[PDB]
Amino acid sequence: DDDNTEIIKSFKNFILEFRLDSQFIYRDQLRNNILVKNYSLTVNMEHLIGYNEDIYKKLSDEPSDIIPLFETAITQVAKRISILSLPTFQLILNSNANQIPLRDLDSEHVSKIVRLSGIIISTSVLSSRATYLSIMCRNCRHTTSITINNFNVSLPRSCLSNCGPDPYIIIHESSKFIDQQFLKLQEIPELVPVGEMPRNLTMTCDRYLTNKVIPGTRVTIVGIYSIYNSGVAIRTPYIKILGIQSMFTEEEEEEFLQLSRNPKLYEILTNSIAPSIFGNEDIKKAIVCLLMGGSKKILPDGMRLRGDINVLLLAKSQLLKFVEKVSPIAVYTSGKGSSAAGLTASVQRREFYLEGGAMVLADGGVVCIDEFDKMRDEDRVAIHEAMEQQTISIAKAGITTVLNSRTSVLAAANTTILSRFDMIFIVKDDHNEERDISIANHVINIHTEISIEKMKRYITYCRLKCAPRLSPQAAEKLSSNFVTIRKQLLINPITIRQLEAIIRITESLAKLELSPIAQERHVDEAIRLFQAS
Amino acid sequence: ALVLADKGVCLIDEFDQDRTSIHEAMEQQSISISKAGIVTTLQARCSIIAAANPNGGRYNSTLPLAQNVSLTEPILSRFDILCVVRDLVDEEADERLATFVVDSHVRSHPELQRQRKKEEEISPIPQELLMKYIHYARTKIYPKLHQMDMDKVSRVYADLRRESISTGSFPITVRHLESILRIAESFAKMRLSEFVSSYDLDRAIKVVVDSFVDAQKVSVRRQLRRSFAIYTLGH
Amino acid sequence: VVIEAGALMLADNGICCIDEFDKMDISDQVAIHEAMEQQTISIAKAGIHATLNARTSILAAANPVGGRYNRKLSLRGNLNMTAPIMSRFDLF
Amino acid sequence: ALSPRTLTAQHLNKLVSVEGIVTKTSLVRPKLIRSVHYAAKTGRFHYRDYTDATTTLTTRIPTPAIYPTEDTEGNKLTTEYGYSTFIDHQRITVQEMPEMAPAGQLPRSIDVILDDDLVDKTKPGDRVNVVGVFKSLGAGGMNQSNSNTLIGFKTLILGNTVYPLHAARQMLTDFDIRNINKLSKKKDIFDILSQS
Amino acid sequence: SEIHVRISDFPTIYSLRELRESNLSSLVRVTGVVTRRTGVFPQLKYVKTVYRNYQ
Ligand SMILES: [Zn+2]
Repeated sequence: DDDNTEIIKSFKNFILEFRLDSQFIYRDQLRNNILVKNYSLTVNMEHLIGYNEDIYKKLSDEPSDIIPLFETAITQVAKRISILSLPTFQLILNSNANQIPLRDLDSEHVSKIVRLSGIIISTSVLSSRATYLSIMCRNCRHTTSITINNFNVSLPRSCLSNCGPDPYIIIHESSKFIDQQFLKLQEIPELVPVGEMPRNLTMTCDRYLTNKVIPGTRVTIVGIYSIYNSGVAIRTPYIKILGIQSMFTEEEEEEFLQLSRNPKLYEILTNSIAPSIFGNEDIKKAIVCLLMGGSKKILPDGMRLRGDINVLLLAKSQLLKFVEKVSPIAVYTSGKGSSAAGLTASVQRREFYLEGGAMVLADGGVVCIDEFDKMRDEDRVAIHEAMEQQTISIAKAGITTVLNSRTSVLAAANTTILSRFDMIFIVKDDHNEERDISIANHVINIHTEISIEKMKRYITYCRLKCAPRLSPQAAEKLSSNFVTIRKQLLINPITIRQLEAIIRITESLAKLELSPIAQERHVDEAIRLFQAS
Repeated sequence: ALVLADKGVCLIDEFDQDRTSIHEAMEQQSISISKAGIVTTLQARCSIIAAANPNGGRYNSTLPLAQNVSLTEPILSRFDILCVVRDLVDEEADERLATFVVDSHVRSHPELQRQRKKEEEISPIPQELLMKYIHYARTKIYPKLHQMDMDKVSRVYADLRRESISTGSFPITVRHLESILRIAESFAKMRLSEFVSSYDLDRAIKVVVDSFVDAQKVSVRRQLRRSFAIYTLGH
Repeated sequence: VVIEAGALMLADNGICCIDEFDKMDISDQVAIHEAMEQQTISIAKAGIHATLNARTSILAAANPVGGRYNRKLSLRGNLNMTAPIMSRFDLF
Repeated sequence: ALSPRTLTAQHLNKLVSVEGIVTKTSLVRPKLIRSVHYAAKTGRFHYRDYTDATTTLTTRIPTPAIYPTEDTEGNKLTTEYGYSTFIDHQRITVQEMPEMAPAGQLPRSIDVILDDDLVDKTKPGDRVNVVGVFKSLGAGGMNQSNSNTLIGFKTLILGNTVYPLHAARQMLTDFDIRNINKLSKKKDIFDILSQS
Repeated sequence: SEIHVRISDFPTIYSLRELRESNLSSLVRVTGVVTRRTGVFPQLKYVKTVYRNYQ
């Protein structure tokens, strides 16, 4: 009976006295945690060992029994430093003991503190556990209460105030609860023996350790290794977790502004795109315009005006990979697609369902297609709606839904389908032996102007900050050029759907300078670059 | 089944989802999958040897490789060595084959010295020693390139690209160069040599260039072999 | 699965007779082809794996396409049978 | 004011408001709360009441749903349907809107209880805002079970009020009627409306 | 705390055909292919507590 008091006294004196140099680090941490309504304490094992090794020995022998005592000691200290009501505090641990590989845990480790690491592969939803709980006695209508703690309980049968064999029920109207969550840990990929599928474990956490990690992240874990009921005399193992380890600044935008006022920025950005590829100036310019894009607009009568850009390319393999790397968001695919959804979408079967291809998935970003001619039959017709409307709509087999397809498409191949694109060009080649020799020398080196990341961040900044408008002079220029070309064709087609593309190219060109208005300088370069032919 | 092939050899004797799995397998060296919220990864890390029947009953030599297969271009691009084997007509070859076949058939009949004579006539190396040798070489030997002759390799690569473009052939690529260097390392490993040598590069160049030539149409084949004589036969 | 033996298992070290082979579905012709290639049968499903021996010789009957043989054409043209299966009969 | 993702154990027994999409609806069922009986000999009408955990905010001993057949004084009883009282009951499920789902993660949802007037005012696919008391239920495995009590308690929202969300209809005010009638007497209303 | 003796080269062999009721509680030597394998679990050793591995 007295041992429960001495241990609590010992941990209470541990928190109140541990200085390293001049700061009571744990008194300060426990005060600073309460002010932000965080009821927990993060103790370090090495400091506990340094203070008194006997306390660590007791903790190491019987963790399941001794952890609650230290927690209630934390509560007793927490009340003194902040009151002249609080819940029970959560203890959290850090350690540097030798990691056990997940594959080696066995019957020798049951009810021991264990440190391991792996990859999280799944996460459950949150669930409720009880800590303080009230009880009603059915016969006499007497009432009492119980305090649960979550370490390895059932309702009692010692009736009070005969009173009967099993008279107790719960008043949920006057009880307290906490959160709980389940996780799955899979062993590290570079530790598995050859020819075997990786092994995994299941584990639990509660209160502040919940909702701290997501699937696919590599983590390190400290926790008690134990068993639970779910052959003969055989039980399942698991782990109780006690600890886990896993927009612009001003100085950034100053650099981007300095770039914006450079008189030769357009040349600089074109030169920075696929520098190994020789020639093909207008291709690089068109890719800059594709990356930057126009400006979206919405009108009083509800009509909606597109912002995206679309380009086709008729060597060519490299540029799509570069566009994938430089773009803020990017998807890469070949014409047949990743599944039966193809590029756009399809219905599959047993009840029917629907899944989207690599036009729905790239919504909000860029998508590049490696061979546009290998497009499937359904996608040939569906890309019309995917490009013009930026939507995909299906009414089949009782399904009736519409999907968003807001993206800019880059494509390459080697007909009427060319009408959907804003610009079309044909790739050109040159055959200097020095170029091939340089490439070969670089290949042997691995076998034996603006950088990508800076350019990507700059593109993000320009997309976020500016959305320019046409000046009146540009309007007069464009309308005169439009009627001029149509008259020239008449005496010898251009249509409104291409004028509205020239406008988007003009806005994208004005976007680089961060000029709020587009000007005749941009209109001239726009119509100059319009010569797809 | 690629998990079971980890650091081993994968064998395919005949041939959409299977091909899709093989596309991902050749593109990567690791396999990844997700299901009902779960996410996980696996390793393939293996050599793939495959065989196929050329689009029905018989191969057509007048046409390029793509006409004779049910494969996408990246498959042919990413494999190191490609080859076609055909039942050619020759009286002497037929006689040699028939004599060897009946001789082996008699040699296998159910009805120590006999075994030793049989074994030593069968092969020049005892295959137990060869298997141990292969295991030893795979575990111990890790060759490296020598930097002198690589200037010549770059010049040969540029020349091959120029000649390919000149006749209008599909061009040679960095994949072919990488395959040449890797095959040269394999030749060095086969004799337990930690150094690649000029003859290794020559043999690798011959293998890859001949494989590249076999994929082409007949007129392109004739032009290539007439120009490439200083590689396929000479060096 | 029910595992219970099929016809080819009962004909182990025996003669298996197939009548009107040409009416068999391709999806089952391939199964007979796979068994005939190896003289072996494999099962792997529902956590149960098994391998079995099928040293059986096959005797087959078939109809020419259109019901009457065409002397103008090869046997491949007359018969609705895929080439790998046709390659594995000793005698026609 | 919350959403299904963020509803947390701290909020139990509080009055909360949630927003989401209806995904499932149960069939409507009747529920007994009171029964009336006529004693054959004495001519006296008797009655009794019933309770269940979802019927009351406060907690009471559950009732066995048995009809009494015999009086305290031994008289045989008869049940008077039509004088007894039954009420309607329906359960639904509400899920967080897909626009708020993070990182392609699994979405989360809550079950709601409706009764009396609130029944059948929603269908699947409706965007809806629900007001009610957030409460727990059951023994949670502390009544003896094989789980070692790792499983948690069950929880619900008891529907107090339901409002739709517009994501079509409008209701006119008097000024709209005046303007609509006045505009109709222009000479060329058809041209104005068509060109608009 | 405890050591196990492993016996080797037992001089008689059965397949899974020849086993009969007379073999019960006798030592046997058997060969075959492993078709299926469970995961490893702990098992209570004595019926203070001790465990052992099981499969
Ligand atoms: Zn009592």
